[PDB]
Amino acid sequence: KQLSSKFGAISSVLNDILSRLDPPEAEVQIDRLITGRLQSLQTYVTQQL
Amino acid sequence: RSPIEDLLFNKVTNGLTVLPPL
Amino acid sequence: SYTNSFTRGVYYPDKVFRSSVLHSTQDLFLPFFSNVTWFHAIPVLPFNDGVYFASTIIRGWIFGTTLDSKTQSLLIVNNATNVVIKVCEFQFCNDPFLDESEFRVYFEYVSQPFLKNLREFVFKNIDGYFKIYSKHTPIDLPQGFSALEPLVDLPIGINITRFQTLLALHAAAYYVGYLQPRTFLLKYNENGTITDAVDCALDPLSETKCTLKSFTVEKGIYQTSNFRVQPTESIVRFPNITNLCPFDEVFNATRFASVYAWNRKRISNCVADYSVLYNFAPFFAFKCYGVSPTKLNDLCFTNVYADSFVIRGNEVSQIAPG
Amino acid sequence: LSFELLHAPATVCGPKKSTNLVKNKCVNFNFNGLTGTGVLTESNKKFLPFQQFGRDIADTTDAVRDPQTLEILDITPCSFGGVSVITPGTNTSNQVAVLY
Amino acid sequence: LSFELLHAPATVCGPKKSTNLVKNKCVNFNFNGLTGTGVLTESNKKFLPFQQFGRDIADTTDAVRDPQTLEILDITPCSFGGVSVITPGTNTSNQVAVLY
Repeated sequence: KQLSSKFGAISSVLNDILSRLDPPEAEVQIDRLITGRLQSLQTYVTQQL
Repeated sequence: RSPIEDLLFNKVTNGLTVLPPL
Repeated sequence: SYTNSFTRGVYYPDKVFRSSVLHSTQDLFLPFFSNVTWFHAIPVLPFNDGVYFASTIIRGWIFGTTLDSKTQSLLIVNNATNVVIKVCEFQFCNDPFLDESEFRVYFEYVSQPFLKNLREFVFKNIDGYFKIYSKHTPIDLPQGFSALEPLVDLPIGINITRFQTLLALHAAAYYVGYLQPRTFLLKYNENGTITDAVDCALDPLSETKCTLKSFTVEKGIYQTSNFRVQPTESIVRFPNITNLCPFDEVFNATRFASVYAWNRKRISNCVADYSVLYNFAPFFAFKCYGVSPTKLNDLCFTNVYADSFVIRGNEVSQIAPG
Repeated sequence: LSFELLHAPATVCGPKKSTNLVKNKCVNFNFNGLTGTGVLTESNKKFLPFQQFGRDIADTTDAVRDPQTLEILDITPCSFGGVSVITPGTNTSNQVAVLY
Repeated sequence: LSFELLHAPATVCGPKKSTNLVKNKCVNFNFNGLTGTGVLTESNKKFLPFQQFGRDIADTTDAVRDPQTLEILDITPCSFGGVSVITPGTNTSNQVAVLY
């Protein structure tokens, strides 16, 4: 269910973001999405451990 | 040391500091 | 005539030194067990990545983009004294050849000549540079492993599109290989020499060696990568609607509105044509947030909002989020 | 130019040429700006005559009604997984076994 | 003087000054754009003519070759470590012991 979260970005669907935005801005948008989903994955890994 | 424990010991082989055991 | 290259084509990625460790790099390297275009001509080859050269007499290299005087081009001529590297808008013949006192082909750099042995040369073009790699190993390609020591760099800045080699007139044969971007795994020795390498997209034993960063692997089960099937084609489908959305009406108008009473035009149930934006007038700033002002013909959405007003010059930057 | 990507039937965008459908050969696709990777096939789902696209549990795409011809299509990711190498010791043999 | 930018890789750079040699004392050195802190000691390693500087397992700079002289210089950081206090209760005594 964390995939549908926007994480403060433009939209949750990654392909639409990558097909709508130039890499320079898309750099910070992908950066926000990776750090949010990485925090979620770290929390999941910690709870599973 | 005993030969068995000596053999076992011989078999088993910034900013980060490793404290030695007491 | 085709000839498979067993294990050759390994060069140092940088000038960094490592001793008896394992390092993984992601550069334009030559994959193992691949055919190279062996030639016995006594033409011209297009270039994308890799001018990997190997021969066992021959001399001369011609580079450039279109091989004319319209753009810059590179020339290399080797003889017994030195090596000349002249870049200019030099005109080239279709099948040039040397003699060795006259030029029958029609900034400078002079260094040591690059001279049965096997002359192996690896060329690369990235970051506006020109890296030269060479190693002379004495001896079909011989069975063995050796590295390619680098050389001086030639800063040019132009693109390279298609190259051509010369002939020697006193005839010979040479290997031509091409590079692909992938990941390797080099093993430095105790003295800083490459003695072995393993691939990462080959036979999955090599993939296990790639993902475990070791040569000797013990028995068991290892997970290396995914098994996502690569797509074979692209499928795109759009509705059978062609109405040519009123962008000429919201751009080519006499008077739009004021700024305190801006209009709100709603455009929907049609297909956009954003190529007419650049055909109207040159833009002032045209900076964009959230959307690309280049890739606006692949996404699709609904319910645009167009508002028009006028700004007195120095406050266009005030028209922005917040 | 104000844009919005709400979960609504999409209408306005640029022109791209349509491509014929494929079956059981999974590729990457795109419909009403809802592009993605998956294979398409006929589905047994029934749609009321006001809906354009369906969803599922994971808030992803399951069914798309193509406006070319009023029919029902299915959106499903194709075969995927992790690959594993079943191998013996290095100084024992060279042949390996690949498990999907 | 006319300057053109954002068109070619930079090759006309300004002049860069140089300093004197140091030995057996950690300093904030800078060798050909590579900055760091560590001592400068004589190295027993052997390099190749195309090698500029070395590295280790920990992805840190270990050996630096100066362009002025062909001999190489090792890099070892300053003597760093925690400091601990060894004390009795304040109601009993007042003296302390310093542990490095």
